[PDB]
Amino acid sequence: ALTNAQILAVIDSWEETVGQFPVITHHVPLGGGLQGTLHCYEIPLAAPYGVGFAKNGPTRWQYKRTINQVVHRWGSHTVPFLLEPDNINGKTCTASHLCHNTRCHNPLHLCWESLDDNKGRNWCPGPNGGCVHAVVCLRQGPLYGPGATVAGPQQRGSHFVV
Amino acid sequence: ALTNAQILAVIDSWEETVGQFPVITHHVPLGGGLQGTLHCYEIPLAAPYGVGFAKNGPTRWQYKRTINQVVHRWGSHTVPFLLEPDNINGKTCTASHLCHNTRCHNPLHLCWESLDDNKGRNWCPGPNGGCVHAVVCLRQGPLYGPGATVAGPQQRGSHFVV
DNA sequence: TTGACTCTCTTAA
DNA sequence: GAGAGTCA
DNA sequence: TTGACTCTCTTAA
DNA sequence: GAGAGTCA
Ligand SMILES: [Mg+2]
Ligand SMILES: [Mg+2]
Ligand SMILES: [Zn+2]
Ligand SMILES: [Zn+2]
Ligand SMILES: [Zn+2]
Ligand SMILES: [Zn+2]
Repeated sequence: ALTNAQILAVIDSWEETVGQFPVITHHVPLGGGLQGTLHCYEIPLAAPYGVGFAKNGPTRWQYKRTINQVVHRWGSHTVPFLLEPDNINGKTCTASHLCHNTRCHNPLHLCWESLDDNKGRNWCPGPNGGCVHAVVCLRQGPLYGPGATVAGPQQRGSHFVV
Repeated sequence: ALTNAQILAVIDSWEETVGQFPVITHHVPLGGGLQGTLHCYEIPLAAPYGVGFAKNGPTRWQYKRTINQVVHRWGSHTVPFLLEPDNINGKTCTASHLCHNTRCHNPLHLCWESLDDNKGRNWCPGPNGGCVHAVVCLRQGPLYGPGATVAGPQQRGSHFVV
């Protein structure tokens, strides 16, 4: 809604409902050959999802609340950050999953940062493998690794230098 | 269609033209506090770009050659890799700039890999900062660093546990 | 055969 | 990663 | 009011 | 990060 008290009330009912999502334990790589344990509060795969929740995409959901007879709606992972600036350096703030588990709505697994910072975590070495993120990663990104490059830098002639 | 010999001729004419693009010397971070030097062969900001080159987008260009009366066209950074597999692990191969300079067409600054591998380089610590890419980075990714997270994981109540 | 424009599409966040 | 509309 | 669906859009590779 | 069309 508009007031601070109204925003807090939305965050509180959101936390309460998400707090009832089935909790799944996920064992994850932390980097440095170590492994950790995360507890994700996962939104159901099909309706009903929970009071105020509806799916707008294969892995997109929205939280809806009627305040003064007028309905307000937000991306499902954005609610915890309603009181924070919605941009940083002219870039939109986005819900970033430290657990890299889209269905998870655990606010302890979420941060609010630019889409670039958000995507970048996919390749982070992890909390025990060299992560330098100021708001630290909970695990090594799923895409961290040597890659699978088909062909590297090369030239046929002698017109170029590195 | 085009024989291997014909493709080689296209790569050679491409190298010849790009070789004449302004060569710009850039001082870049390599990771681990070290600075390096990269020499980029940059396509002009406006027409004419060079023989065979035309702009199809703000920072997208194509290379075109007519052989035996049939017109052939390729993404401008894809020519060096015309004789390589065009997919890997079921993913389309894409032109990845080891120099992170879009206008650059120096083949010694390009590699051929999946879009995920491609993007991930934006956050790499660099060849002197811990890069683990099998086809090593030439520099530290422009987006590597602490990031600028606005708000971290948090909860108002006690419904959650990490 | 070529140059200089036009257009829409792909991926995963 | 987001926005909003259509029905019941 | 609340739920369960539908659509298209943004970003930067 | 891409493929393809128009026009002279
Ligand atoms: Mg994410
Ligand atoms: Mg790139
Ligand atoms: Zn989680
Ligand atoms: Zn990290
Ligand atoms: Zn370059
Ligand atoms: Zn690297």
